[PDB]
Amino acid sequence: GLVPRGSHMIIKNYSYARQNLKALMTKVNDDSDMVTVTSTDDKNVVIMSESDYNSMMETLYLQQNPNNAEHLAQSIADLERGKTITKDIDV
Amino acid sequence: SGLVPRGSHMIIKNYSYARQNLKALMTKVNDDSDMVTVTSTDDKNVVIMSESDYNSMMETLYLQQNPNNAEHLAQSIADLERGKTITKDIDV
Amino acid sequence: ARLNITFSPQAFEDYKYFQQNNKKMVKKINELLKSIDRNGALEGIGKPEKLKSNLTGYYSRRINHEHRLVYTVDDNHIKIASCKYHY
Amino acid sequence: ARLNITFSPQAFEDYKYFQQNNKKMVKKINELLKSIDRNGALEGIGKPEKLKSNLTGYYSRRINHEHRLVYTVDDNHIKIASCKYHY
Repeated sequence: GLVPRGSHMIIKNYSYARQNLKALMTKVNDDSDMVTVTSTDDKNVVIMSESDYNSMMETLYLQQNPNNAEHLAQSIADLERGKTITKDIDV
Repeated sequence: SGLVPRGSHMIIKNYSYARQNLKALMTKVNDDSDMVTVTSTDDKNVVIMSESDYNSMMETLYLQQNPNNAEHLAQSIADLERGKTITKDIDV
Repeated sequence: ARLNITFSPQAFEDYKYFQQNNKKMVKKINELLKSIDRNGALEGIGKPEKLKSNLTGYYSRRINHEHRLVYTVDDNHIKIASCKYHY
Repeated sequence: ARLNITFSPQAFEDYKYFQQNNKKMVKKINELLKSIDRNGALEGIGKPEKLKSNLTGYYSRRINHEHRLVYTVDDNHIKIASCKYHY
């Protein structure tokens, strides 16, 4: 399966996950790992930190329009290359 | 107001509820395309989704993350919808 | 086994390219199409998955670790949006 | 008041657009920038989130339901990649 960069997928079965649910919630939050909980009937789930979920949906939202995706790519490439505008602004 | 894929609904439950009803929640996210945010006293919360929806999200991300591939897909799906297509018998 | 397939213009160009220059890939694609025909859009080889966002209504199967067959099924007819990753 | 900000070319054009035509939006952006300055990249208003994929190293904050402030922080200096959604 596919996994975000810097993340690792952990596989656990259901009895285990329900016994150790709090420990798994800490694990995915602390180490940005994700847990596939397996079911005898293959009705499995993936558990991720709320932060990683929000990150994935935010990344999706920004990248999903090819024109916005290109605007972000070019702008981050500009910033890394010093191709920038520096302005003092007041709040 | 968090984000949620089309046709999905986010449900919020707390840790005690979720640990008692884990199996029912695993069924719910699989049957109805819903997702469950499980809260904790210390806000170290999680989101539970079906493995299928997970794979769908990562597959969608993979295909869309290169603007050129995303444009190729968008153009191609537009072509297919408008009948600007090539139909061929292929031996399989 | 004759199989009537509808291609997008760009997917056809890539299929034709694979036909001439990468036989193992056209073979794999043809196997995925056979599996879609017999088993339905969400069953068989290639790890079928539903796509979301603006790809809603389409599916992907793995040609290999890199390339995806992106397709849909309309009145029992297979339509191919893509069969090669574009950069 | 004074806060030194590094814009990308396109982010700056959009910032200047908002300046002439949408002062509601420039005010919000400026408040987000002040919050990043005081609280750090991941704390404060706008629901800060880390971005993934090719946006790794950058963050998002909400200007409104539609537009995002996409930014990063380098040796305590804020850099803006985007402040308006491009269609």
